[PDB]
Amino acid sequence: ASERFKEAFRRYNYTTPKSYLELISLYKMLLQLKRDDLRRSKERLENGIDKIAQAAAQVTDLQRVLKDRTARKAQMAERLINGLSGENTRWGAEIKRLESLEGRLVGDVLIASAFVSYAGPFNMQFRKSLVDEKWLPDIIERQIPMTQGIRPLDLLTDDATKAKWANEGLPTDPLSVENGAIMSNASRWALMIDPQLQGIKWIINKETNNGLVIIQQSQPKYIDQVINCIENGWPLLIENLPVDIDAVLDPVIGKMTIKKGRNIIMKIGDAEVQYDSRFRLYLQTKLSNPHFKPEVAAQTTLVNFCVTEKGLEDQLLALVVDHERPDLQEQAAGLVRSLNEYNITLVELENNLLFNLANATGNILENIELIEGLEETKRTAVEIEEKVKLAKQTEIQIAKAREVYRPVATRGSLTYFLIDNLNALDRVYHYSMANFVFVLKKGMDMTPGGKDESKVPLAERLNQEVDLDKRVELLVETTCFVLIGYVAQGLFERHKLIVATQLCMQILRSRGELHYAKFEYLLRGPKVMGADNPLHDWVSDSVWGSVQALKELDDYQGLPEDLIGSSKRWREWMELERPEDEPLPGDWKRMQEFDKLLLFRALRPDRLTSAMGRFVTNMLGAKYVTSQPYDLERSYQDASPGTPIFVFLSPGVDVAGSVEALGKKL
Amino acid sequence: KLREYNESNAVMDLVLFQQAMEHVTRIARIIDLPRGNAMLVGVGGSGKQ
Amino acid sequence: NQLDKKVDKLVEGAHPDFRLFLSAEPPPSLERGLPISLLQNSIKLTNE
Amino acid sequence: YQNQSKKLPKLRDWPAYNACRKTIDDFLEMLPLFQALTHKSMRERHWKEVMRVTGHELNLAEDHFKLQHEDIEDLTGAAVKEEIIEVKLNQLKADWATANLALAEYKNRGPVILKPSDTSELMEKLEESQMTLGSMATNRYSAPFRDEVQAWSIKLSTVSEIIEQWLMVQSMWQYMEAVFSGGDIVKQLPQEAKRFLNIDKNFMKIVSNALETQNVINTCFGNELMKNMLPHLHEQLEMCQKSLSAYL
Repeated sequence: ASERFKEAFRRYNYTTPKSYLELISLYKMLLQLKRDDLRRSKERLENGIDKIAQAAAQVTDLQRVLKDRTARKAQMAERLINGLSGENTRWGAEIKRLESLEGRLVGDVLIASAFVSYAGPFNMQFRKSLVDEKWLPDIIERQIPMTQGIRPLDLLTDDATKAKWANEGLPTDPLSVENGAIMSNASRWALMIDPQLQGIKWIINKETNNGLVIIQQSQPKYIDQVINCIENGWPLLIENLPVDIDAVLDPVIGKMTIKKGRNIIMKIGDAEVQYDSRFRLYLQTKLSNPHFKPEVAAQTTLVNFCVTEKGLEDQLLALVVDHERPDLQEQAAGLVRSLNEYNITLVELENNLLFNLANATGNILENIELIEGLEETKRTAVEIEEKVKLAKQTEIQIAKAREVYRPVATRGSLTYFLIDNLNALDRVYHYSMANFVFVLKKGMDMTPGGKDESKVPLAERLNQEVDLDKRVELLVETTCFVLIGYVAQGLFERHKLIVATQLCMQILRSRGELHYAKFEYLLRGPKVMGADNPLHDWVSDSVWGSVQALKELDDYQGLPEDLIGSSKRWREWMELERPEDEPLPGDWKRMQEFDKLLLFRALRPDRLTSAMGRFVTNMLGAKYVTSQPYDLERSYQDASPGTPIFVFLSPGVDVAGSVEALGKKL
Repeated sequence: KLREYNESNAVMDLVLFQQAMEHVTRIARIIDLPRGNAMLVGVGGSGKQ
Repeated sequence: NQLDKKVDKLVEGAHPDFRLFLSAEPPPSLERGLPISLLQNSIKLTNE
Repeated sequence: YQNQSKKLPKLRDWPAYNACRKTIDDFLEMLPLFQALTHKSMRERHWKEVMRVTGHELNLAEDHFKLQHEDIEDLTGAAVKEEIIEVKLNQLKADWATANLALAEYKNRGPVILKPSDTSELMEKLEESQMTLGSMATNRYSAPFRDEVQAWSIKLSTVSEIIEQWLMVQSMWQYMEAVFSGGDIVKQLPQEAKRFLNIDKNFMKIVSNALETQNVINTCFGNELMKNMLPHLHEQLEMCQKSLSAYL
């Protein structure tokens, strides 16, 4: 896996014994802990069994002795015995759950151990391919007892726990929740490759009030505040440790060498005298691609958090879903974190009936607090029953809405990934991902076709169709439209068509592709040695070679046939004639139906540029390179103060007086 | 005498697997050599120490 | 950094009638200049 | 049946004889239950049947006979139709998992080229099955299977069209191969002859991505045949032959 990864993605993993020993450590941890947990669960029902048995024996003694007052005695006896049964039922039932889990423990914890131990350094695809297609099959082969509908993601954390986590800023893709469970059970705590702040977000919203000592490797006091967190258990936050190479932290935080690992420490201690670490460290690497030595990487762990296409798609898809389906969202959110008291109520009223039993200790038809404590304990079962199924159907609606907005959100996400990589060119375009998503909310939310507001400076909006399908196929466009608009607010008309060209290219690459044959032609220079076949005002001598090269293309090889055929018009064309609506007559452009790009690339530059403009406007409306109206109020006070107002200045223009009047206008 | 190198310099642990002892025996040959540079070429983090 | 480091909280705590206005000629786009985080989070304008 | 078989010779007063009528009442609706427990009906459809036949006594996943035993017959008919379309899709998916190729070696250098196979078999096995798919689309009971039909139908159509375009490429590539086999075929336009090497290499790569891809669907979907180099080689085929005729 490391091999085909590294020779797929330049990021480098180095294996060691200490990893295999680490897996031993982690598995032994989890197995023994879960065994203790199930143990400390089991006692409850067990104990009450004995008193139930004794009380039932005593009442049966009553009836065997019996062979009007007796009738009422009997009625209390009936309700009592039925209640005692109905209680001890779920008692033994839960205990047998506990032992079934006990049986599955070995294999299930094996899968979870391997999963959460080494799934971190690889992509979702590698993670799935490794686990579900090698080791789960291998656990089928050797057949260690384990349940096969296994999600080890739901083996370090719970939907309530993850619900808080996402509420504390954990992103919604499987990647983020997986990594969150990972650091919730990390033991060499993994280096968190987060060049987008989102892991830092979940940490700071979730893991700060303990006293989050955030600090970087820039001082010798850094060791001393490590001792402070040792003496204080503080979460020390590292920000991009791999900005250097340093040689003191490995004893400090490395958990140096493992054989079977039953011996990890996470906090303050008593026999600890070296004072290396007595606190649970946090790290945040803002570098997307670190590198470390095989020795160096050997002593600590690593986990992915670089935003990808699907991850960003999922975050923003969740945003649009709960933005347009907030109701089932809040139903789910309330129930998932109210189930705690729902369960506590029934188990504790059961406990009250149990202590009513503890007060019996010698009377049954006379310790009648049992009947009272029995009835409510009975119908406290009703509380939890409908919650689970409503949760499941709500999750069904969530998956439904996920896929419904998946095309729309995927197009918008695509366009984001575009502008992300487009930021490689610098000052013509630099916005924040926050500013981005704000434009996104502008496109989905203030979408006067998402609402009924026809009284807007947005008539492209439906303005009358709040209906959700019109909203689908409107807001899908409104997002990307306001995107390219406010992007253009910092763009030059010199490059807006550059933007348009690759926008159309990547849109078709989403819904197909222009092949590396066609597209690599479109890039690499269009010329081979000249062809004397074009003669000679048909085609220029350099264009002779251009045509000759283009006569190899399966979409373009038929060219000299066309030359000999309509020699008249092709002589006409490259004799510097410029029709532009139908520059060349579409006869060959239906004899080719070419990809809108490659023909003039061999032939005609000016009509090529006009054709790029026309084609883009066909896809994207006429408004692409059409310049920005130099606003004063809206595109500035539509946004927040927290996004300050700045301007790029062309030579010989000032908005300072315009800023003043703008003030005086408002 | 496992404890005796389990009480030795900063370990880069490998407890007994066959190949390890075969390497160790090669070196135990090699150590009795002037300039006895047994250059244990391999990956760090594994067993050399 | 000596103004934006303040911005990152102050304009987020700013009284909601605060309109701060900045203006700069952009130097050459790879010659020595301005960090990105400056205009990642500010409103912009082109002029011709 | 054994229980009833001995009530046949007995006959006395009707208030006693009521057991005969109730016993025979059991059988008449037993056969719909016979079909209902034939696993061919998937239990969600049977679950709706429970919702309809007032068999709510079986809302539990456990269906004991005290709970197990007009509207029943028609729903069992729909379950039978379920079974029928299940059968219709079974051999299709199985046999098209068993898709396989046939590559007759060409004379020089023995490259195994697909010409016992691009015979009408690999197209018509797709096409008659596609008419079957269209029929079950017009059969009211492929409704779940309709989307398997969509995915398959698209795969089959693509594969057939790929076979067609590939065989045209192969045919004219053979012709130029049978023209540019070597030697004096190069003494006038090495321009054309230089591409012959790499395009023969391309034919070899296709021979490969048919050899390892021993499923017709996944040969057409095979490596680099989900890559439209076939049009490029097709243009190479068409371009050189007209110049050859010109020199002729």
